[PDB]
Amino acid sequence: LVERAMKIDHLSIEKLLIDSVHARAHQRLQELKAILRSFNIETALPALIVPILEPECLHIFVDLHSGMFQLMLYGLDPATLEDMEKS
Amino acid sequence: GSAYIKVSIQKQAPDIGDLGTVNLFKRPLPKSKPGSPHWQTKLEAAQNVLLCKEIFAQLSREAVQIKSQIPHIVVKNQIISQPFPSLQLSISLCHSSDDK
Repeated sequence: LVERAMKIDHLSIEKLLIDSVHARAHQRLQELKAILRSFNIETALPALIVPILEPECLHIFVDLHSGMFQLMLYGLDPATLEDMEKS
Repeated sequence: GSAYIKVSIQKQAPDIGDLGTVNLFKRPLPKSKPGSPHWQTKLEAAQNVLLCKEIFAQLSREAVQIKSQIPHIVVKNQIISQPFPSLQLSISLCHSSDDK
């Protein structure tokens, strides 16, 4: 957690930015995982992962440049998950 | 200088740095022993590297692009992306001029 991969400056401007946004995105992902676990999951390196069944589907990631973290469940029903995204 | 375009579909990679992009042996390429104007070779190489600069500048415009159904991280010279959790991305480029 010591400014992961960008603790030292003087490498590149973008480095500190990506470091900060990645740390904060992981923080928000862990926060989401917290409420998910309190209801009744795991995570990964880029973003979090949440299952829907008990066997693959329902992957959710984060926008490294802005809010409104996107998500895409392999399958059908387009232009409808966008409402979930907004919510 | 000189440039090189290369794509690698590996497994995955974190935000780390190692012996990745082309080393001191920058872009091994044809010696071009057949007789041709050397100045013209330098000129076409410059045209090529400017084309690489332009295509990379265009490709960089992806963070402000449509961020839907394809989340992806992007930094200088690295555009590593995960369309499916099987393949890899981040076509790269180098400058084969800093080697006496």
